[PDB]
Amino acid sequence: LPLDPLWEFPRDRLVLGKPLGEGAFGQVVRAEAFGMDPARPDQASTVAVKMLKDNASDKDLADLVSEMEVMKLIGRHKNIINLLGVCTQEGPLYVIVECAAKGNLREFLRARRPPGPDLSPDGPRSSEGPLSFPVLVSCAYQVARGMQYLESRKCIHRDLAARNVLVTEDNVMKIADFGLARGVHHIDYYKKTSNGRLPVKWMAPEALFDEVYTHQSDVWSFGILLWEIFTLGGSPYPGIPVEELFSLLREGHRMDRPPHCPPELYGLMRECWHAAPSQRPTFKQLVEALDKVLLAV
Ligand SMILES: Cc1ccc(C(=O)Nc2ccc(CN3CCN(C)CC3)c(C(F)(F)F)c2)cc1C#Cc1cnc2cccnn12
Repeated sequence: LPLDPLWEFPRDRLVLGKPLGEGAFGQVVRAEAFGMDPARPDQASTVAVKMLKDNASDKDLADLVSEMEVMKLIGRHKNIINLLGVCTQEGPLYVIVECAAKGNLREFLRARRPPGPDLSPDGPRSSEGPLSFPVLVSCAYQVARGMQYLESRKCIHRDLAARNVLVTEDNVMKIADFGLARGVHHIDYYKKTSNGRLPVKWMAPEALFDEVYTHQSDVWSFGILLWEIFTLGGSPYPGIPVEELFSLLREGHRMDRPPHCPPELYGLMRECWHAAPSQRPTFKQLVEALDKVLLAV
C-alpha cells in the first residue's frame, strides 16, 4: 500500500483496547490515540479502529482498502462516522474513525424505554422515562441530514438501519457501517444475526426482488428506521418470518401504525414505503418535513 501523507497516522500512537464487534467485513476495536490533532501531539482521544480478522484473505484486504478509499472521498459531516486516519505502512491495515460513546441507536433506544406499570412510584418523576418525543424526532432528523449528505456524494448505503446508526456522548446521530462491499449478489435472505436481526426486513422491494439499489431504496429503509425509532428499538414486521414476508410484500402489506406515534410520523413512514420509488420522498424532503415537526415542538 502507498503512503498517503494526508491521512497517514503513526500506528505507535494507538493503544488498542476492547473489541466493539466482529463481522464479515473485519473487526472493530476501541482505542486510545495520542496526537490525533497534530497541534497537540501528546493529547489523548478515544477512537475506533477497523482492521482485518485473524485469518483474512486477499478479498478481505481489498474490501477494507475499498472501505478506506470510500471514506476518504466522502468528506466530513456531523451526522456520519468520520474518518480520522489510516495506518497503512509497516504493519496491519488500520482504518481509524470517530468513536460514538453510547453505541448503536437500536441498543440506545431499547435501554431507554419508559418505566412499566410494575413500577412503585418513587419521587416526582416516576412516570417520566429518558426519551421524549422531540428528542426522538431529532434523532430521525439527524439521520435524514446524514443521508442527504451521503446522497449528495453519490453514496448509496444499502443497509440503513438503527443498528448502523451510532450515538455520541452528546446524543448526535452518526451513520456508520459495519459493512461496505455488501455482496449484493449473494445475500442470504433467511440470515438471522446473533442478536436475532433479519436484515431482509429493511430492503426495498426493488432491491429484494429486482436487485436494484438507488437513493430511493435507502429512503424505504429510512422508513423502516423511523418505525424502529418510534417503537423505541422494536423489530420490524413483528412475528413475520422471512417466508411470509416475501408473500406479504408481493401483496403490498405494510406495517401498522405503532402505539403512541402521531399520524404525522406514521404518515411519513407510509410515504417512504410507496411501491414506486419515484413516489417516495427524497431525503431533502424528509429533512424539511422533520424540521417542520422539530420547530413545532
Ligand atoms: C472502525 C470503523 C471503520 C469504519 C466504519 C464505517 O462506518 N465505514 C463506512 C463504510 C461505508 C459507508 C458507505 N458505504 C456503504 C456501503 N455502500 C454500498 C457504499 C458506501 C459508510 C457511510 F457512513 F458513509 F455510510 C461508512 C465505522 C467504524 C466504527 C465505529 C464505532 C465508533 N464508535 C462505536 C461504538 C460501537 C461500535 N462501533 N463504533
